[PDB]
Amino acid sequence: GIGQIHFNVETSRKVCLDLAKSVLRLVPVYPLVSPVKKQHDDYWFVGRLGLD
Amino acid sequence: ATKAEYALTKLKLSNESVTYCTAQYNLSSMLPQQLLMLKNQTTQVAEQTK
Amino acid sequence: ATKAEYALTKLKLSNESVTYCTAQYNLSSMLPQQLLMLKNQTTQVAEQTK
Amino acid sequence: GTKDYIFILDFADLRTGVAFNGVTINPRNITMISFDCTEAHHGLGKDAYIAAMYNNDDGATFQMEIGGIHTNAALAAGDKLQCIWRYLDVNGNAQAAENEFEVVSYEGFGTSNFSVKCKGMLPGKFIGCDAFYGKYLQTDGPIKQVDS
Amino acid sequence: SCGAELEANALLTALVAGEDFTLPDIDMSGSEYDIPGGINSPIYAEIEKITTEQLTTREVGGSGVFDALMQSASNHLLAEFKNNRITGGDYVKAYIATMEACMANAVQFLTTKDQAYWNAVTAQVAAITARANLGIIKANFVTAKIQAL
Amino acid sequence: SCGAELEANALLTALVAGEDFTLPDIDMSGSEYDIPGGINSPIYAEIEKITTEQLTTREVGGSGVFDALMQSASNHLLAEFKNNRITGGDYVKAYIATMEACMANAVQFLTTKDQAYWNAVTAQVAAITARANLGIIKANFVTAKIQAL
Repeated sequence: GIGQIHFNVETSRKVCLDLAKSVLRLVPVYPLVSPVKKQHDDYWFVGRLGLD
Repeated sequence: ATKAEYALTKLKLSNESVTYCTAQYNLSSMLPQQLLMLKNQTTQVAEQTK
Repeated sequence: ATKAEYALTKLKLSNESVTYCTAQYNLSSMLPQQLLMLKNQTTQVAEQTK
Repeated sequence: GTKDYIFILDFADLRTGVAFNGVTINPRNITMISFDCTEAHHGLGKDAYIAAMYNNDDGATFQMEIGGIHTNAALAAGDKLQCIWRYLDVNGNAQAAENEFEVVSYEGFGTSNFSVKCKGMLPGKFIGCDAFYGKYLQTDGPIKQVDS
Repeated sequence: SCGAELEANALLTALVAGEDFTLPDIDMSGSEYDIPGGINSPIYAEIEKITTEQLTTREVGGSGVFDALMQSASNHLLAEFKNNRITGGDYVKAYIATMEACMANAVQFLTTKDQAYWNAVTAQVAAITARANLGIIKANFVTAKIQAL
Repeated sequence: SCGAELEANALLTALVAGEDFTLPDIDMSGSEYDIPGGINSPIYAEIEKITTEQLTTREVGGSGVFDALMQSASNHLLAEFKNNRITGGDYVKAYIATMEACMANAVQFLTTKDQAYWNAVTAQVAAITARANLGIIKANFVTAKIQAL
């Protein structure tokens, strides 16, 4: 019927690589930061009454 | 397959109608002309005898 | 094998349609011209008698 | 998209499963009926999702990511996770299945993304996941206090 | 083309006019036409061979038909005995008396119970297949009328 | 080529339109249509012939139906005997009294138990084949309707 209107698989992978490279170019480093910065062994599980 | 044979029978109906129409045309409009041709040929035979 | 007979019946449908079309063309466009030819032949027979 | 729903417990047709495909409880002997009430943040609860799953060259284990998780969460060996995932059969047709997996180890505490090594074999190539259950873990973790 | 299909449709509509032929509308995937349980129904569990240890395990405790039949009678007699209604001798004599009827019934219960169940799953399957056969009968009614015509 | 196949497809699409014929969608490899066990099921185990050594081994110990039936009764009587309720004479008398019903029931249990099991495997297989026959019936419904047309 209709023919040659959609990409192949390989071209889709190539376009996805191009998009990934562009997005990495905009944002070279990981922006997000986490309050917990160490492994579970370092932290000490304690319970407190209400703050102050 | 039983589904397909139904469509075959319907198309056979479609051809049967045309067979009827052709037979009716041949009866109504073609045979009398052949009869007239025979009536014309007999007199020519008589003239040949003369 | 039962799978293949189904395709055979479908192709038979395809041929039946063309049979109908040919019969319709024959009825609509070929017979009246033959009738005209026969009408032309009868008068020639009469002229031969003359 | 609605806020007017009812919960109906019918003691005929009790089918035990995430997708109601399992053994049926016998109604003629029941000792107690306890509703399981938890919070949204109970054990990496609300926002977890599977992402990828694949086999390993080892005889036993296979690898599984866990996706978005609140920071105050951890997994110990022996924890069980349930999910409803879709895979590609050998013949090339998509299927659906539900399963329960144990864990042996994991990596990535505090970074909100885990990659967990789990026991068992996978019947096919991963496609997607529709439901995930990460409740009842062993290790404690603090959360912001909530009254409800 | 010349529309042979249109001619066939018109001829079929005109020729059989004056009568009603409506086919049945049963939907046969509605879970009323399936055996109740999936793979997890007790139909698909493995059948174990009957052995002597399933009759009696040679212990007063239980885990056998004869042992359970004796223990229930002993429990009933002891229940009457704890109320000051009989003594030890009456309980012992009644126990010894029943000791044989317990065996006689235990030998029969196993053989009859292993069949009383399997005579019911076949009835289930028969009824569920009979629903579909009834649907096919409803379908055959119309063909009967058309054969008449 | 002139597209004969296209003409045939269009002709069926036009001629049979106005009716719904949807075939059933059963998948018949889902393990609900297979006998439960593999080679490891007891169906494929060797059958042992019945011999008199299975009835009684001529020993007080066991390994026979009659011997086990006697030992269980002896154990029950001795359990009542260790409690201060009967003496040795009463125990011996009851033992000797039961020693005939034990034989009478042991002669029957073997012959009935050899059938109690094999009357269930056939029922399992009958149900599992009934599922597939039900599937074929669901498939025949549509043929019935098309035959009517």
